[PDB]
Amino acid sequence: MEAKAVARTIRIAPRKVRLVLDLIRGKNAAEAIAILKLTNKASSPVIEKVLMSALANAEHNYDMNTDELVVKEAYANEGPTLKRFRPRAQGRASAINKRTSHITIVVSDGKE
Amino acid sequence: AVPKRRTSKTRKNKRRTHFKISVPGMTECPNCGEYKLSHRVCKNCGSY
Amino acid sequence: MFAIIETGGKQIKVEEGQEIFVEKLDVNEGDTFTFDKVLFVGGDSVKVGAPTVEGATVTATVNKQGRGKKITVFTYKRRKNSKRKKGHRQPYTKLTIDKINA
Amino acid sequence: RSAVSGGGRKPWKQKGTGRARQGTIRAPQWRGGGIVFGPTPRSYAYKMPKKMRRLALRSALSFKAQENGLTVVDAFNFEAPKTKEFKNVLSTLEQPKKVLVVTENEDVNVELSARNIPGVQVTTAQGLNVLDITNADSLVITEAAAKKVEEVLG
Amino acid sequence: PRVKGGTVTRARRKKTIKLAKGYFGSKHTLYKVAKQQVMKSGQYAFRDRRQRKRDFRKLWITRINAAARQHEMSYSRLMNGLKKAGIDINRKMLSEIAISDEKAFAQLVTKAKDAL
Amino acid sequence: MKLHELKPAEGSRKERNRVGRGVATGNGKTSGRGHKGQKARSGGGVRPG
Amino acid sequence: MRQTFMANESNIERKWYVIDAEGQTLGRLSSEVASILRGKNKVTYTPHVDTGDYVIVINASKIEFTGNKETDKVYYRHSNHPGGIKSITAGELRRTNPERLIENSIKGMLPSTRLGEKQGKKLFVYGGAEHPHAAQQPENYELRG
RNA sequence: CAAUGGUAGGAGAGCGUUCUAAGGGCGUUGAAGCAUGAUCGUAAGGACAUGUGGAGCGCUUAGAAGUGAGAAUGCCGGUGU
RNA sequence: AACUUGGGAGUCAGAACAUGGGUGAUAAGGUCCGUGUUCGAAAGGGAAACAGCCCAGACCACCAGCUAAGGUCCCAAAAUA
RNA sequence: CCGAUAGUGAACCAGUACCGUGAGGGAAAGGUGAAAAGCACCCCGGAAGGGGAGUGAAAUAGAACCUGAAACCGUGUGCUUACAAGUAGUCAGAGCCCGUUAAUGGGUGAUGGCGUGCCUUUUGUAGAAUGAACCGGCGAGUUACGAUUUGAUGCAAGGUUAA
Ligand SMILES: [Mg+2]
Ligand SMILES: [Mg+2]
Ligand SMILES: [Mg+2]
Ligand SMILES: [Mg+2]
Repeated sequence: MEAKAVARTIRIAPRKVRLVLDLIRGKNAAEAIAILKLTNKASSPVIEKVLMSALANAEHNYDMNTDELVVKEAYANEGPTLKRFRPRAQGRASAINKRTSHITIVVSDGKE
Repeated sequence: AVPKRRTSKTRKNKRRTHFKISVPGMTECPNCGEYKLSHRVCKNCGSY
Repeated sequence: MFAIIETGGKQIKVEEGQEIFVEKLDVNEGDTFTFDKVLFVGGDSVKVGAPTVEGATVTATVNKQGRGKKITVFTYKRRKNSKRKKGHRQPYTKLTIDKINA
Repeated sequence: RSAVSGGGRKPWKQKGTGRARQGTIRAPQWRGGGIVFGPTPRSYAYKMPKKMRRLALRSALSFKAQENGLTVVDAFNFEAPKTKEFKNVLSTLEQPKKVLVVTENEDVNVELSARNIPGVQVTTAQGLNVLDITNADSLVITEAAAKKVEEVLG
Repeated sequence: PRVKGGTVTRARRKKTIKLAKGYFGSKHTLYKVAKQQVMKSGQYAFRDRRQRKRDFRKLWITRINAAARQHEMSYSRLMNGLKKAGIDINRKMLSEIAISDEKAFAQLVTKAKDAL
Repeated sequence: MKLHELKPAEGSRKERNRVGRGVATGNGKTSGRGHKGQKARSGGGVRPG
Repeated sequence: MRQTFMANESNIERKWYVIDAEGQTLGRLSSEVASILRGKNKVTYTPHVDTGDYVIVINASKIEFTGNKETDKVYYRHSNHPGGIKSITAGELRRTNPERLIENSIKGMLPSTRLGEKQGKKLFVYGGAEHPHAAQQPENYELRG
């Protein structure tokens, strides 16, 4: 009834991916894929990938159909941040936090 | 020219109410049935 | 059928069949407490006791002698390092009226 | 703050930086710094007057003679070390799990026999100590040790 | 023997965070501000447990005053009349008598109007 | 007397006064030394006489 | 917390009342009307809910004034602009827009709380014998002097 | 029957943390921690139940202390705006 | 209550009002003394708000009662006495 | 006596990264499981990841691996909120949901009353005096010897040892 797919430590800031995941929340699988493939943002290819993984998992493990599949819920939360520095002026150094993201998507057949 | 105080979580989430991406202008393609952007050429088929 | 009694340091208006909460008394569970300080018996037959209405008593069964919920007294004075925390629990009684007199 | 490695340089200048004024990286507030007033090597022993030391041995031996825990035995006579036999003796004498056995002078075989019975300590009549009489719930004194302990402690 | 201050600071701070359950924003997740707000709350409560006694007193006054003027008589005269008559009913009990039993309130108003 | 029930002589022992631990003890902030001056400093005070 | 009645909106009944102003001084009418619509004459008064009645004032141009505040008693009002202060005397209000005169004298006698505004909205002042509120069935009310 | 605001400050009684001695106990049939809860005492605080957790830990009396943090433009580490 | 002896202190920046005086200008929320009070170290009611003014000293409840200073047409409890 | 912000600077390739021309200065960093049994195959993906199946007592024990708090970031929602002037609480209270360590119960709160954080320093601070972004850990009257005084305990014209 539910199928899971997760991408961990994706090299995109979670607040940047969340903008895109605020569109495919609760839409149908086909419409969701059409959005991702056409939204011109950076995170979009990495999330489309997760949707295909989720649908493949559903078909191959639960033998449920990929037409009545709505996106039960899809979110993204922080990951193991990488700390770097930028040489700024007058000998001072400022920090740069290269963040990451733990993308999760679950697709459901809307039943029990 | 520096923040005199913190911007609480309430104020933060409030300011970004209008900060969002719009769903693409997508319509279904007449030759293949896959979605395409309106006024653009379908990338799956290559039509109109 | 409707009367007003004076118990502890306060007054209460009562009609038989009700549960009430008053200061602690010295009677035990299940006993009967009778008040002799009645000041007004109203309703269909009104009796305006000057201090009290003479003769009218009010009898009620006693149950659940207990302690109120813990109010936590706290106070402090700023910039003085002075503060005090004390907990308190007033005792009380649950009384149920079962008869009235006139 | 004197025994922690290094820490001799004023970590930054006193004024101008916007930081708190610091003088060593080994000050007590610093991670890795000197301890203020902690443990120091010392002894803990004290002394009491001599007469008071004697009233304490007598008081412990009188508590263990009011509670009926003083069994005077005549002699001991163990001619070779054997533990199973010392357990038989203390059980036939009905002595509690914790007993203190007192010999006259050093009795090697009695000592080697009760070293492993868990709950039994063997002591000479001169080496009687309060902590030992007071832990022991029962005593077993040789008649010769009993006359020696009466002579010394009174 | 060293002793490390674990597992005591935790409980002490948590039983104030929990005691600030339901305060706006950052006042219900931080010890350093939750404690101040709880202190202030205790102070306010200690004052209000006194203020209540007088707020409800004047509530009963307003109700009795409204009730008396329906009988063409003012609160001051009403209370003076009951004092003369010897009646010792609280302001609270007059409030509920006026709300519930109009006939009885009228009757004791007359007994007070006649105690002039 | 048993080693697990012992009692010290009445009034013979007393817990010492720890200083500078909370306001409630009564010696909280200044540790009983007042506010300022030599008396309020470490190794302060004045030589006797 | 024993037994004091508290009015709530399932038991509040509000009535309508017309109070004529022909021959009644501003303050001595406005204070009484404010007491009315506050509900301080309801034996079932409650401070935290809007008990109290509706009020209509019909004439509102036959107001008289004591002393000579016909020319004095100037009302001021500011527009939050620099030097944005202009003023008007009481007589000019009484001849031009007399409804506002009474509607502003009474609302000054109520609190500024939210209940204050919702109570002041229970007032309808008209400047001439006729009122357009006959459907709410109003009852003449006399003033206790 | 009387007394009980309180700062510098004096006096007294106590609550808690680690360790030790002894006694008596609890623990894979689930310890310590952690989280939740509408529980108990005058306070410092003490329990109980349910989850996670996968091995130690309470209680009584008495001893010792690296024993209690919210501020030092404190130090270290995380994470904000 | 007071005094004596002994153990432990903190205090040596005061403030405003009223009243007797100096100084200044019968100036100052001035300054220096004397004599109260209060604040300091004092919450509560009044003075719109307002450490020092007026009234009054908070052990902890209570949806009881009486009053002081201030008050009683509305904001806002009490006299449109 | 310390149990990884402790105890050596260093429990771990440490006087090592690193810093400085050099004297010198100097870190951070332990913990899968009993056993490596360290995940055969299948599925999406270029891969990183993942989802099944299997190993194991346990895999939110999967190698960054025991427990896994708070700050902080999200996803749901029960109750609220778009005429209002708010040191954010308290006190009074309708409406709406829920039901316990069953006790005169829990969550939210229309609307009214009262109400300018905390510390330090001051005669006096809501102060626009100072101090703290926030969480966590660490972080300050101790010890040795001697003097004085009080309590306690010996025993007393005697008491007492030091090496
Ligand atoms: Mg450069
Ligand atoms: Mg400030
Ligand atoms: Mg400011
Ligand atoms: Mg600052």
